[PDB]
This record gives sequence, C-alpha cells and structure tokens, in this order.
Amino acid sequence: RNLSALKRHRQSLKRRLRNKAKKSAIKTLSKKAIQLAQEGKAEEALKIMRKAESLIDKAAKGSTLHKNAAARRKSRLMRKVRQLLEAAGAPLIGGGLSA
Amino acid sequence: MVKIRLARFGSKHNPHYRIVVTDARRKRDGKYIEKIGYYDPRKTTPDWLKVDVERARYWLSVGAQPTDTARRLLRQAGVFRQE
Amino acid sequence: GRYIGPVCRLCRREGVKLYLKGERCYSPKCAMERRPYPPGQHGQKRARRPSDYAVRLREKQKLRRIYGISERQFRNLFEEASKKKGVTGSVFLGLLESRLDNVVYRLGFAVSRRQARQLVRHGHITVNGRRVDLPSYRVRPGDEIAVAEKSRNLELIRQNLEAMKGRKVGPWLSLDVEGMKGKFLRLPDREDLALPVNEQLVIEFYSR
Amino acid sequence: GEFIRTKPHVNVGTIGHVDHGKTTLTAALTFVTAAENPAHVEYETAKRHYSHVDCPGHADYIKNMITGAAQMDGAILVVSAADGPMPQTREHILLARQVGVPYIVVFMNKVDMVDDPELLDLVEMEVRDLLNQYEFPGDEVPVIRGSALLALEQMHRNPKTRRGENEWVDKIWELLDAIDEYIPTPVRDVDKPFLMPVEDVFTITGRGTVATGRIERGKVKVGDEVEIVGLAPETRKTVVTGVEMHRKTLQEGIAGDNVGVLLRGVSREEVERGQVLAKPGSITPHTKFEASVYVLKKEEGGRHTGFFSGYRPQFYFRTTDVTGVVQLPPGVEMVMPGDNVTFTVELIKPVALEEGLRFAIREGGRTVGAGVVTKILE
RNA sequence: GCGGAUUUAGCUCAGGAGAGCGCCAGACUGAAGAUCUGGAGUCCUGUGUUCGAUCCACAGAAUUCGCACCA
RNA sequence: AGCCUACGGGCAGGCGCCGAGGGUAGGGCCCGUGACUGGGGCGAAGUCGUAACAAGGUAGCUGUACCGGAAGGUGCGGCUGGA
RNA sequence: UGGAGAGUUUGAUCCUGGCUCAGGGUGAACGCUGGCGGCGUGCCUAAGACAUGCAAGUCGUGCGGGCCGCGGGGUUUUACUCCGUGGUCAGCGGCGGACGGGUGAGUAACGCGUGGGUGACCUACCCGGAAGAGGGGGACAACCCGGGGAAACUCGGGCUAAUCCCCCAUGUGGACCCGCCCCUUGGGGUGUGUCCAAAGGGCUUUGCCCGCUUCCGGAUGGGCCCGCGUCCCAUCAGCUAGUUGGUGGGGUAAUGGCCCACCAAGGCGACGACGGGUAGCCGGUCUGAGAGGAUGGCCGGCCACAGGGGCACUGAGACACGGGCCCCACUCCUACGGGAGGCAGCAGUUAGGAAUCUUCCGCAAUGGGCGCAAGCCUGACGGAGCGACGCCGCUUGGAGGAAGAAGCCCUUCGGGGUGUAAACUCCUGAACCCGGGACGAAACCCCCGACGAGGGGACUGACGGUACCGGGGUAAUAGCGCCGGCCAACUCCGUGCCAGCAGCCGCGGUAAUACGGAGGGCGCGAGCGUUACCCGGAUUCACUGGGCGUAAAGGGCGUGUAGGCGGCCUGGGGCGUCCCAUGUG
Ligand SMILES: C/C=C\C=C\[C@@H]1O[C@](O)([C@H](CC)C(=O)NC/C=C/C=C(\C)[C@@H](OC)[C@@H](C)[C@@H]2O[C@H](/C=C/C=C/C=C(\C)C(=O)c3c(O)ccn(C)c3=O)[C@H](O)[C@@H]2O)[C@H](O)[C@H](O)C1(C)C
Ligand SMILES: Nc1nc2c(ncn2[C@@H]2O[C@H](COP(=O)(O)OP(=O)(O)O)[C@@H](O)[C@H]2O)c(=O)[nH]1
Ligand SMILES: N[C@H](C=O)Cc1ccccc1
Repeated sequence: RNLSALKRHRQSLKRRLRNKAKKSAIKTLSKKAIQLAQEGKAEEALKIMRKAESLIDKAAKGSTLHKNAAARRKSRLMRKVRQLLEAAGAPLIGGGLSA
Repeated sequence: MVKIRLARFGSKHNPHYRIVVTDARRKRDGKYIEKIGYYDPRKTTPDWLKVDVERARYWLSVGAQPTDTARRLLRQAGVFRQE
Repeated sequence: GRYIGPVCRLCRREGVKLYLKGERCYSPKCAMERRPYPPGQHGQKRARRPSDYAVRLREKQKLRRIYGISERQFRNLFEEASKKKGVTGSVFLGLLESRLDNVVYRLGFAVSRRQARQLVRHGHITVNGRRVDLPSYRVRPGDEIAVAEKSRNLELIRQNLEAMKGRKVGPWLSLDVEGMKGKFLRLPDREDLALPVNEQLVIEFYSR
Repeated sequence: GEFIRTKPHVNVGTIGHVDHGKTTLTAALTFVTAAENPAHVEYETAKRHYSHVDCPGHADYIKNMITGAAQMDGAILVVSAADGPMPQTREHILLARQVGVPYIVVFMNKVDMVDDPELLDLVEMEVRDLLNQYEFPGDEVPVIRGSALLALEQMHRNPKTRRGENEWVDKIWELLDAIDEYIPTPVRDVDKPFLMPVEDVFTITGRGTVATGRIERGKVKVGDEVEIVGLAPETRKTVVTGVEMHRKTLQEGIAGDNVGVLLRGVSREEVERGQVLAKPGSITPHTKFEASVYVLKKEEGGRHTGFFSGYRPQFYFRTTDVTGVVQLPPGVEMVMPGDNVTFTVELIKPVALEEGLRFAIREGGRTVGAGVVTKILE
C-alpha cells in the first residue's frame, strides 16, 4: 500500500510550522514598530524597527523569505517609519535609519 | 545541469549515437542544445568516432559533466591531451 | 513473383516474338513460329482496332514481361527513374538492365532470364568476391560478376559458358569466358539495347 | 496459491435421489479431510487427491449430469435409510451406466433416523438388487452406513476432529477408505496429443477468459499453442496463458485433471462448452460422417419404433449435443430396436470428430441409440 | 445452462385442416397491362394418443426475452 | 480562559473577508419526444376534368384581388418571351 | 524538369450545367485467400469502470538506535555493557520525488506560431573568480514505559545524536531608508546609520579529498510583456462594475484592477465587439503543374490535464498523476465499530465499437536519481511476442518435351482451344538435418605518474547457440477481381421485366458478349476485392483561373455616408515597393 515518501509530508509539516512562526514574528514585530511611528514615538520605534530588520534578514537564510521578498519587507517597513516620524519626532535616536 | 552525452539514432540492432550537449532534464532523444559529434559502436564506417573539439572544449569551459562514456569518446578523440 | 507458368503463350499475344525460354525459342517451334495468333478460344478472329489505351498498355505489359518482374517492382523503378535527372525514357531501362538476374543473363551464364534468377537465387553467383542471391540487386559500373567457386563445376553453368566461347556480348560488358567472370563497364545507352519496345508508350501509360 | 501434484488424482461425485443427502455428504467430505490435510470441490486422503462434483440431480440438470458423470472415475450413490431407493436412485444409476461410470460405492445416509437393524438391512438389500438390475456388481459394491449431517455438525463444532474421535466422522472415513480401495485409479493417456473437452467458460475478472474441463489425454502448460475446435465457423488458435487446479497455479495439467485453462486474447465469445482444446492439427471439425449404431431396445429404455431416414435426434459428443440428420442406406426404410447398423449423419453444427469416437443418441430426455464414428466424410 | 413466449397455403392469419388476398396458368398482345377461362399445406421435426391431429402428450430443434455464475 | 519563553514573542483557540458546492427563485440558448394537424418528395399500367405546347381551340404570361372540386376563372394594371 | 481526359439531357447539333469514372493517399475495417523474413506499426469509440504484479528512490563518507552474525579487557568477576567493523529493519537528516512515462477532456487564449522586450524578474545540482567557518546554547523521533483497534493506524509518559533548529561573534562582501555624482522606467558608483554568515565527515591527518557560508560572472532552465499570424454561424449587433484610467496601498521573484480603498467616467464593436457552435497548437503530413485544397496519426517542440471541483503547504522549482486538505460521484473492505481506492505508467480485464496486441526477457548498451566509489533503482530504455496493418526483400522451381495425350469447351463436324501446358528426362535445391558462432563492450574499477594530462591491466551480452559462415539436402502454397461502354478481356448453356446485376449510362419480356454456371481471356498476385474518408480530374468559389441580353445571375429607380479607386507639372520626406549585408528560420 504505502510507499515511504510520507517523510516528505512529515518533514513538510514540521518545516511549515517552523517558518510560520518566525514569519508572524516579523509581522507582529513590524506592526509594533509602525504603531510607534503612527503614535509618533522615537527611539523605541526604531529599536523595534531595528530589531524588525534583523528578524527578517534572518528569515532569509532558510527556505522562508528570500530574494527581494527579503528587501521588499524592509524597503517598505523602514520606508514607512521615516514617513511617520517626519511628523516632528526626527530620528533623534540613531537606529537602523540614517539621516 | 547541462551535460555532454550520447543520443541514440539509426535503426534497431544498429545503434548510431550522437555526441551532444543538452540539459540533463530533456529526454534521451530529446532536443539538444548543440551537437559535437557522432559515434558508431560498431565501426561499420572507417569514421566511427568524431568530435568537434573547439565546441566540446567550450561546453566544458562553461561546466558540463559529460556521461562517463561521453568522456571516453571525447577523451579518445584527444579532447583533454594538452602536451 | 517471376510469373511462373506458360510463357510461349506470350511469345504470342504480344505478337512480337520475345525470347523467354532461349534455347527452344530458337527451334522451329517458339509456337509463335507455329501459331502467329493470341491464345484462347478466340485469338484467331478478326481483331478490332486496339484503343489508344490498349496500345500504351500492351506495350508496357510486353517490356515488363520481358524481364519477368512484378508490377510493384517494375513500377518502383519507373518512378525512381522518372525521378532521377535526365531522360527518363532511357534511364528506366538502365536500372532495368542493372538487375543482377538480368546481367547474369546477358553475360551468358544463363540461357534465359528466368533461369538467370534461379542461379542468382541459389547463390551460384557472386559479386566482387562475396556472393549474392538478390535478383532485384542493381549492379554498379565496375563490378565483377562471376560464378561461385563451388558452382564453377556445375554441369549447367558449364554447358552455358561452353557456347559462350566465340560469341561477343553487350558493348557495356566484358566476359572473360576463361575464368568465367564478366564485368560491368557502364550503364547501356538506348542504342545499346534493342528490345521490341517503344519506351515512350510505357512512359505515357504511367500518366494514365 | 500453487498446486503441487503429489498423489494420484481421481474424479468422483455424488448421485442419488433428491434430499437423500448428496450435498450434505459433499460438505462433510471436505470438512472431515480438512482436519488432516490443510459444486466442484477437492479433498484428499492419505492415498489420493480427489476432485468431486456434487450433482444437483434434478431433471432440468440432466445434460449437466451427463457431462459430469461422464468424467467420473467412480460415483458415490447416496441412498436415505429412512426412504430406501426412490425414482432418481434408479434414474441416476441407468445414466451412470449409459455414460460408463466404471464403479459405484454406496453410502446409506440418515442412519441417525433409522435404528431398526432389519430396516437397514432391507434398504441395503434393495439397493444391491437395484444395482444388479442395471448390471452394476450390486453384490460386490461397498455399502457404508452413516450420517452426513451429524458428521458435518461435528466438524463445525470441532474442525480439528480427527479419525477415531467421533463415531459419525469415522463413518465418513469408512467411506473415504472404501473410495480409496474400491474405485481403482485408471491409467491416464498422458502420452497422447493434448485434448480437453470444454465444460464451461468464464471470465476471471481482470485476467481474461478461462475454459474449464477434464483433460482427456495429453498435457498442457503456459506457453502451449492450442486450437479451439468445433461449433464455431472456423478453428481458432491461441496460446495458453494459465493452467489452474481448483483455482491454484498448476505447473502442467495432465490427462485426468479437471482444470481451468486461461487463454490469450480470446473472449468468452470465442470459446464455449462443447468445443475442445487440443494440440494444433490433432483433431478437426466435421459435420458429415458414417457410424456403426446400436438402436436400444424398448426393454433398455429406448423406443419400440426404429430409426428412419430424415430422423433428427440429438447426438452427444463429449461435452455437448448437436442435432443430426440420419440417412439410412438405399433400400433400408428402418432400423429396429435391438439391431446394429451403419448409417450416415449430418450434424447442423461442426464438432471435433475422429474415427472411433463414441457418442450417444437421445430424443429429448430419452436414450435411443449408442454409436461409434467409423468414417469422416466432411 | 434455468425458465417463459414464439414456430399452420405464395402473402395475412383463425379434434373432421380453413378465410381473405391476391397468387399461378391458358386465351389475347408484337410484348406487358386491362378483360375473359381455369387452377391451386408436410401447419418446425419425430414418436405417441385418437375412427380422425395445426389443435392433445412426450422427446427434440430453432427464434426470442428474462435469469445464471466466475479457474 | 489555555501551552511554551531566553519576557520580545510563538502555538492553540476566537472573529471576519474570499469561498467549492448545496438550496430556492426567476431568465436565456439547443436537443429529443407529442394526440392531431400542415403542406413536400418518391412509387409500371386506379378517379375527375383539359389549364399549358400549333389563335391549344377564350394569345400567353405576370403583381394583386376575389372566387371555384381540380386544374383554373375573372377584375384592374403590366410585358411580348404574343398578334 | 511541369499541367492528357472520358461517360451521361437530343432524331442529330452546339452551348450551359450537375452527376459519374480513370490517379494518389489512410492509425482502417469487412469478404474470399494466405508460404518465409527484415524493418515499421497497432482503442480513431467511453478523459467509462478496473482484479493481480511491477513501475522512485538513494546516501553508514551526515546522526543515534532495534534486531542478526564476527573480533577485543577496564575494578579483583557477572552489572553502569565503554570501543573499531559487516548485515538487516525503520527513524532523523540530505538529494531526488516538479524529470521521465501517459492522455487530449478542457482551452478561440499571447494557447500555439513567429519576431522582439525585461531600467519589471527568478534559476537547485555544474562551471570561473573573491572571501571566510571562533564560541556556547536548544528539542524531536528512534528507543523505553503504560494504553486503544479487526484493520487503517493513534493518544498519554520519560530520554537522546547530529551536515537538525537557535543566539552571540567576526562581515571580503551583500541587503534596506535618506543625500551626492553618472546614467535614464527600479542601471552603475559612493557617504553616514542599520542589518545578515558557516557543517562537519573521510583519508596517506598542521597535507590533501568530499562538503559549509557569502558575493560577483558564466552556463542551462523559466516568469511576465508586446507586434503580426492562427475555425464555422451576423437567422449572435450591440457589449462592459473591476468594467477604462487615476493617486495611495496590498501582493509577488517581478509588471500590471492581479487585489483593496478613494477619486475620475471611461473602455470595445460591421477592420465584426458580445453570444452559440466546434477545436489542443506547431515542425510537418496527404494531394495539386502550381496557386491552393485537406490534415495535425507515428517521431520532435509548446500547452493542458491526472474520476469531477476548490485550496494551500513543502521547496531552487509544484499548486505537484503514483504528496497533503475538503466537498461530490462512484466501487470496495469490514470483526458492521470504521476505514480503503483513484492504470490518461507497463501488461492485462470489462463496456462500448466496424476495430487496435504479451499479465514477455533484461538492465548488457544509451539516458536518468542518489553515492567518493563499489553500487542500488529504472515497465525510460534496450530486445522479444501477437495481427499480410504498412513498406521492402523472397519462394511455389529451371532447360528441354507433339505438326500437339487425356479430360473439359467450343465446332461451318474437317477441326479449333486450353498448350509446352502436362506427362516424361535431365539440374538447382526453400524447407528440414549436423558442425562452428558474433558486432553491439569500453568505460566506471586496479598499478605507475599527481586521484590530472599520457600509458598499461581486468570485469560485463537480454536479444542468443539467434544472425551469419561451412557441410548434407526433398520439386517444395495460389489466390482474388474483372471481361456491354467508359475500361484490357467472348463464346456456349440455363433463366425468360422472373431470378438477379448495377460507379454513371443502363441489362433481363424464350436465340442476353450486361443475370447464373461453364470453357476461354484480361488484370494484379500472398494477396485481391468491398465500404468509409481526404486531395485530384473540378477553370465546378475562378488570385493564378469563371461569370450575369435569352442558360443561375443587375439591386424597381434615385440621393448619399463609410469605404474603394484618382488629371497634368516641379520640388522635400521615404511609409508601401525594390536592392545589399547580417541575425533568424
Ligand atoms: C447417456 C447420455 C449420453 C452419453 C454420451 C456418450 O455416451 C457414450 O457414447 C456411451 C458409450 C457406450 C453411449 O453411447 N451410451 C448410450 C447408451 C448406452 C447403453 C448401454 C451401454 C446399454 O447396453 C445396451 C446398457 C446400459 C444395458 O442396458 C440395460 C438397461 C436397461 C434399462 C431399462 C430401463 C427401462 C425399461 C426404463 O423404463 C427406465 C428406467 O428403469 C429408469 C430410467 N429411465 C429413464 C427409464 O426409461 C442394462 O443396464 C445394461 O447394462 C460414451 O460414453 C461417451 O463418451 C459419452 C458419455 C459422451
Ligand atoms: N437427519 C439427517 N438429515 C440429513 C442427513 N444428510 C442430509 N440431511 C438433510 O436432508 C436435507 C437434504 O440434504 P441435501 O444434501 O441437500 O440432499 P440432496 O438433494 O441429495 O443434495 C437437508 O435438510 C439436510 O440437512 C443425515 O445424515 N441425517
Ligand atoms: N480447477 C478448476 C477450478 O477451480 C476446477 C473447476 C472448474 C469449473 C468450476 C469449478 C472448479
């Protein structure tokens, strides 16, 4: 009947459950960030936005995010931050973004 | 990856391969990327083996593991001998 | 294949005496020499003017029957000939003459084309050394066509080449009666051949 | 599952009046022997391997009994001790004689219903006399007394029941012993050209058509070329793709074996009951022949009127029956019962025929003649 | 294989083998037609029952429809 | 409210949009079949009359209109392929 | 280097016009018949349903164990059973399972074809170059313990190894925001800030081999986009809400209403929109003198699908035929408590149909997956089997033999025909018999050199004891269609508008070359006929290459829109047109 290839499935699952996680972190972590820019914060936002970055490029190592998807997430993430702190705040706290 | 191997032709009980370079994936007698020779494992003709080297030379200079027996013939036609 | 059956029955009909048996077809009895009329209950009765088609037909059937070769085989040659560049009319014959069985006849080894076949078939003939039994086989210019060693002593092949001592043969040939081995000089040109046939009709017929 | 030939093979079956116990005995026989060796069944004793056909025995199955009995090396006549011989007991005995069943073993069944020693001896006496009446050696046949039902129920209770443990089961062993000893193992014509009359044809779902029958002579194995002769318009030739014994793969079937022969590329529309499978060129289909025929006397169950030209009775050849037109010699208007004569016949359908082939002549359900093919005309 | 239905003049069809039709022939025609004259089974087979069988009984055959199982 | 933690967070679970199909409703397009009914095609010698071809024995034909067993008749107008 | 026409409307004629025949072709089928072999080829119908067996795995040179069979002592001994190696069963982990094989259902579409675009993109394994791998940590199977089930298989508990997952470091480099210079759709460089790396295993072990990580280039394989080309009906004429565009997002490897808000009202159509029908596309194939007409079976290329429909996950790559989830239909199994399956893979069964095969041998070769390799798998493939289905080669004999057996058919009763045919005589010798016996197979592997270049050694054949060679060696199958004309081939008898024939014309009514038998003849021959379908002839849809006064065909006439077409002369551009070269094909 069965022909041992199920392992792929078995593995499949695991691998899924695996990145599903980290991926969400990126999100929750990202939102958290923007939420502080929208809330017009400063450092904490960047600190987050900063941590954000790292968590992403990290996901790029595995079979999760890759190619430009990598950048895409960032090229936007920090793209908004700046365009949220330009509402007075000013990158007073040296974070990922550079003046 | 890309390979240098033989492709059957001729008739039944009468092989007549064709020294060629194709993507591994394509089928045996599939569509080649470029021919480089022919080989008759029976020498019915005095000219059974034959290989344009410059070409075979190139396809290697760009990476292209040839079948073990693709090496044979190639070699035999003095493809690697450098003096 | 090779017909099989009554022949001096065509040595008739066609009217034109053609040699299918050889030896006898010289006697005072090719039957044509005895019966100048077509076979059958009728045959000898006022015959109607053959239609412009019957002609083109009867000629063909003639020539073909001469070599005793199947329509299929015949036809194929014709076409091939119609294909090869040059005067199709002539050509045809060439290819039609290049048949081993034929050669082996003109080269005297055989008293008649029908007998020729047999010989060629039974391996009694050979070419450029190796032997052949493909009557159909088309001999190229420059080929040596001789009897096989084992055959060299056949009571027949003997009696045959016997008479050959003396007689000359086809300008496009060369028989070495001694070592009984002829050669193929070149493809004969119309003038060289001389059969009771107008190759044109045949051509025509095949455009019916 | 494979079948390995290890003991001499014999074909038997059950005959006897309706309800006397033929089918119950057949089941008992398989269960009883199953304890030792792990409507057509098989079972074996320490001496032989048996193929057993259980005859329903009804009037509408007459043609089936004919072919079934014709392939038996011996028959088991079941007679109920509570009823004694009945019409079918007599009918099956005559048929057995006419188709040549060589030996008869009697099993007086239902003795669990009769204890009176006198009644039991009377029944045996009646059966022996009945057999003598049709020329069977009634005074010599084995007559085993038992109960097929009690033996069967015992095996159902204890499938492992062995000989010597139960009186009823032991009665079945008495029968098995009698069968082993009284019914001789016939000599099989295994050295002659293969020939097997087709009994039935089926399609083994997902495997192809299969033709069953008892090999009359010769042998057959996968890869063998065989001709299907008779009945159809032309003889068909194919290759054997399988040979089975009771649905078990068989190395090679031999004369005497009742097997299933799976055929290549032939549909159940190309092979049928009555045709014969045979070595190519060994037998041919014919319709016209001459034969020496004995017209049965009225005292032998035949008719009191004789045969006449134009008569169209049924001719029974191996596993089928075909209508044939009788033609008597010039001057002869009739062949009377009790006489032996030679006449010509033209069947309405081709049949695999050969000189010396025996056949019976019946008009409806009555046997009126016994003949032998003496010359094939076409 | 098991069962039912079916199987009567050339065509259509019903216990003392019939009706209808047209159908066949003759005469006439140069012919055909039209008109006039005239004429006319084995009842699927066999056997049996009966004074007598298309009809009743048995055996069989063939056609047909449903059922059939699966080395 | 649960589970994990390296306290950021993850999973489970909850809600929503999309959603195969399923239901109900009302349309569109095509095929089959239907009592009867309408004409049409073809089929050796059945009926009725004679429209047309020779002024076809009232020139013929034709659009229209009415009418009559049937061809057809007639009215108006037209054409010659009629005089 | 290429083109032929005939029969049939009439008393006869010319014209028009349809019908018809002669040719070629087919994955054929049906009838009668049927000897040998080679190479090809074989479900066109129900993308209907399927028994059984086999079709995708492979690494111990990534990790730890279970079971089985060898070798060897640390405390003083059995026990915590610590170690090197050779089997087997799974587990973990890696790579393959996206190729290969099957089918044409759907699709009228950027699907296919062709030629370009990508400053809008990806690409595992393979090549080339640059650069590195220092420290800790983590948990899940296997396994052990207890439990439920007929089965399929599953829950609770306790351990553990990594090239498994994770963090910190180092960051040649690479990613992202802003600014500058260069270039121009998001391309190349650069400044600050921020962010991201690694895996060990094996031998001849401070020396290599196989791997790991990062980046740039190459090669191969794709995604997306665009111009032109690609079916019948207009008795389908108007179509459209994500519909057309826009700003901002979301989404992706990336462009884009692909998607979502908000806004603007557009977008397409007689150059045929929309709708119905039908269909996989091409390379080619068939016919034709060609132009065309028809076609898309085998093989090659593209697409599409895996019982019907939807959806994601894993991954370089799939929405994945022999992976997963759900709904539906269907079939099955059962211990009636639940579960199982998906041949449009090979072969085989059933149904349907006019009809389409062996449940074969082998991995020896080629090609593919994994591995350092030995090597394992491979119904891919290589071979064999079945069918005159096709093509080709070949046999049933050869030379003699009568002013001419017999039989049979004609007969003007002399004779004529079959007919050199036969018999008969000589010679050859398919079949069969015995002997020998392959090519396809040189690599991978082993030694020297450096495991390279170059040289030497060794193994391996399914088909097959077959081809083929040599010796012996018997005269050893013929059938089908036709014979009034077209169209080659005629007489007798039977029959009597009956029976029957028949492609069109037609034949048969008592002397039939037309029906049926016969003698004879013509044709083709292991085939010959028939039915079906495509092109031709058909200049019969006519561009080549036709027509409309009476043969079918001028609109009842006019006005005029779109469209089609356009006098003479001079000059500019150069789209059509024409030439050359080059890419492509
Ligand atoms: C019998 C059916 C089919 C047989 C087919 C072929 O038969 C065979 O050809 C077979 C070969 C002989 C055959 O032809 N059998 C064909 C025939 C063969 C006949 C013989 C031998 C015989 O001798 C004259 C012997 C039996 C002989 O008769 C006697 C019988 C007397 C019966 C009287 C019954 C009478 C008044 C009666 O009213 C009656 C009755 O009581 C019971 C049942 N019913 C219905 C009755 O009416 C006695 O028994 C003797 O022994 C072969 O066997 C074939 O292989 C087979 C089997 C293919
Ligand atoms: N009492 C009794 N009944 C029996 C016996 N054998 C059979 N039977 C029964 O009798 C009936 C007929 O049995 P069956 O074998 O079918 O008879 P068949 O017609 O000869 O095959 C069934 O009901 C059986 O159970 C026996 O030995 N004793
Ligand atoms: N051996 C065969 C198959 O089992 C015997 C048989 C035939 C026919 C029917 C049942 C049994």
